[PDB]
Amino acid sequence: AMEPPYFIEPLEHVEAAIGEPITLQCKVDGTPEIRIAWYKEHTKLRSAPAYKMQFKNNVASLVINKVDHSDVGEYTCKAENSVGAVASSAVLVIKERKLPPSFARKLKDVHETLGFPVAFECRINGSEPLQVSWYKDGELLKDDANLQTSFIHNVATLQILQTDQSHVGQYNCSASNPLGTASSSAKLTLSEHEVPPFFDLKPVSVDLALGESGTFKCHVTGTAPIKITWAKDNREIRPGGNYKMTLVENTATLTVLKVTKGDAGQYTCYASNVAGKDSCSAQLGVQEPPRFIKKLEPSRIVKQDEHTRYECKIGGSPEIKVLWYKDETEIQESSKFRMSFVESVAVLEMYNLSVEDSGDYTCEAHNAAGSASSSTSLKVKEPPVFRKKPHPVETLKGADVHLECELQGTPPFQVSWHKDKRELRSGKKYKIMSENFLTSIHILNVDSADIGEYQCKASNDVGSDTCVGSITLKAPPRFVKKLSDISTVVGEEVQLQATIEGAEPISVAWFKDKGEIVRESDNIWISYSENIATLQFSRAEPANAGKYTCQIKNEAGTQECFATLSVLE
Repeated sequence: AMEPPYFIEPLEHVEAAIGEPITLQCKVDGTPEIRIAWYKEHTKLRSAPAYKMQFKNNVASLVINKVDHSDVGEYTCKAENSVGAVASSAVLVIKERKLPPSFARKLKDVHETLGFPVAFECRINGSEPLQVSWYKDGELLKDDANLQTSFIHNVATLQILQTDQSHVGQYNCSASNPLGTASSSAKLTLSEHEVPPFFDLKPVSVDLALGESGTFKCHVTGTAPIKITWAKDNREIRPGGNYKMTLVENTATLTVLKVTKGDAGQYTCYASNVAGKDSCSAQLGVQEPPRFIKKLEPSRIVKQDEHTRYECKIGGSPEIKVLWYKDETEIQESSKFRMSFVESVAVLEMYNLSVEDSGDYTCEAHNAAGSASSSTSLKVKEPPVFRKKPHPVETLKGADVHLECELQGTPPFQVSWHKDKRELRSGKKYKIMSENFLTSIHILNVDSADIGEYQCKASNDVGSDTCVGSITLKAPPRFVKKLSDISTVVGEEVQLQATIEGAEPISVAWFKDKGEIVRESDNIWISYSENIATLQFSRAEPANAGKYTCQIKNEAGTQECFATLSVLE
């Protein structure tokens, strides 16, 4: 400060190896903003692919990326600042070296195979002319039809086209230039040609059916002899049973004779020779028709207007199908005939049952090569129902009374008649009868014991009913108030009256001294209303005096009473 640049370290003479990058340099101090230019005196160097020039710290450096004869000569570095300039020159010169032979790495041993080519090889550095000689044992090797050697760009080789037991042994490779000598040896060994086994033809997985036989068929190639063995489901297959194995000229064949259920699975063939092994695998798929695990129950019975759930258990081969057959006719999927197949469960859920849903039912599942069925027998019945309630019977004694009930439902029925908790059997007194839709009993020659209520129970396999019919006794006619006497003044009104009781079909009769009385309206008006009879006289008079007999008269009997009208004059 403040100066023209200057050299701490100037350019110096350099010896560079050809083909490799050199780096020239010098240190320069001085006033800031120093700029260096490089030269071959008679020329300024410009930067480029070949030249890499820098100036970090106070060191300026030219980097020749690869040295060649053109780079030899005189170089100049010229530092400049606004005050002045310095320049230092030195010379780049080639390292003109001369070296004896030398192997880069030992002659590697070779371990190839009889009857096949082999080649030794190594790199050898050193000044040309380099000579190379190969020796097996102590004999020098020469190129003939089978032995070949090269040596170029510093790489020596030794090739044997078809190798031979004779070639086994140690090989020496010695180089030499007029500067000295190098050498490496290595050994040749040869093995026999073995082709590891492989199956050129793989066997096919088949889906066979129970019984019939089939075959797995594969082919192997490789150096004989190839030992073949089989193994179904990872267990060596041995001769004698359902499996038979043959093999002729490398073609193995495993035949399953009578395909049972237990022949399904993985069949693997195993080949083996001195130099390796292989194996291939097929698959026997045995098809099992559907079989009934949990069948339907033979028959069943259900009430009308109900439901029931038939359910089946089916198994076998994959992709199964259930089809229900009501009397051989396919069963649709409705609210009437429900269905669902899920993991072996064939359900038929029937809602709103009735007499229409009777007869037979078959469950039909089928598959790949099978189809068995389970059939059942339904029977939807009608409960007993006493239609009419037999109007009560009111009868007289000694009479037979026929009592009957109206019946409807599903026959046959279980009819019973009871009176006062006693069961009545068709004896002398009772005559019970039970037909298709008809029930009744005959009570003969009715007495007081029979007066009462009769109870009828009908029932079948599903339901039950109680019918009721009564036997009332028909009451005779009786006088609640027998006629009484009367006596009026002539011209005055009279009313002979009695109050009557009994069975309502009643008939009154008016008499007078045995003479059948009429009802002329000069005064006479004969009647009967609301249980009272009146022989009226709107205007009494002589002759209207004497016996008057009233005779009430229904079906259970007759009774009478008289009364004397006395007309006082």
